[PDB]
Amino acid sequence: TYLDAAATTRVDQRVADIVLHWMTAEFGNAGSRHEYGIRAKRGVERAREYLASTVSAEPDELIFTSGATESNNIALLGLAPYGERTGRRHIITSAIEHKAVLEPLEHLAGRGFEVDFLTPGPSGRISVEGVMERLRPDTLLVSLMHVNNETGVIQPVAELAQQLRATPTYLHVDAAQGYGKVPGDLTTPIDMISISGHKIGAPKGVGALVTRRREEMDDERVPLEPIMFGGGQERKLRPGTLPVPLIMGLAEAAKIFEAEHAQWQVAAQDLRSRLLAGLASTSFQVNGDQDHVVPHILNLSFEDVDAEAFLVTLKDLVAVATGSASTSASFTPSHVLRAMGLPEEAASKSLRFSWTPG
Repeated sequence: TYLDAAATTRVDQRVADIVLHWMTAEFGNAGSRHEYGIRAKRGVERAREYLASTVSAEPDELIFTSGATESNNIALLGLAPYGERTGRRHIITSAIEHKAVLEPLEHLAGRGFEVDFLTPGPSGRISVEGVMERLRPDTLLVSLMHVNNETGVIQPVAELAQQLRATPTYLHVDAAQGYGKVPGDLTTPIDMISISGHKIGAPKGVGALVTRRREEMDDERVPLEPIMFGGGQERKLRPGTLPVPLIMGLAEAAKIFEAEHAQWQVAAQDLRSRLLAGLASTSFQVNGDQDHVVPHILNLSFEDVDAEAFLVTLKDLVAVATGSASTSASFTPSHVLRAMGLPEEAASKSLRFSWTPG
């Protein structure tokens, strides 16, 4: 017996409700300022513990942030002073990273760090060998995204974690596009994991950063230093106050994703197959290794596609996805496909297309 209605389309109704409940509690006459304070504290700690558990981490190994952007900066710039102190100034990353990994690292490159920006080539997938080949005794950090946001191509962060964990080098993973979608990979001993709320259907303005302890090293978490100051919040790593409703929204989005992953997987792949079959006779071209890809992101090159044909098929793609999912379309910044070995004319002619089942 189902008695509910299906109002919200860009955010699951259960996520919306929890957010709303917490906001009205924050705004309303829900007890007194004190009584809500107790409630909000316990709620945040419940969220922290549940979220940490989805990556096999202890509650004290996770902080909340204002987004994966802030998580990435905290993780990467936060390691710079330790790097200067121990003479570990070599960083390895990929040239296909999101700007919230690229830019902090380009900032460090201008401050005396040596940063290697590895190019994956046409597969769009960094290889383990490619990283391990560049590994040095004084390599501070490897940063590798879990899933490329433009192409959906899954990186081998789980394999790398097993190898880097046995070294003094830290691994950071920007999992904004991987969290929830490839859960198994993030239970591996990756040192730092950045998580984005809105990527898994939570409100914008909230994220998380996992910082794992290493048992051998007395019992230290990553030796991060703060980039902001003023308050004890989030183990001093993120001072100020985050909005409690959004944090609780993040935890609910995660919980839905963990529980309904199989359903999401099937519906996303089912739509993928139908979209691909529509694209088969069009001379759009698929970018990235399709053996290593999240089911819900497709990157298409329209280099050989004339303008009128472009418009027709985009209509047909949206229409195929209708009543099954909501869709997104965006031009891909040329740098990502140039890092994948594409010539200029093609690298600036790509469309990112993704869908979220309803």
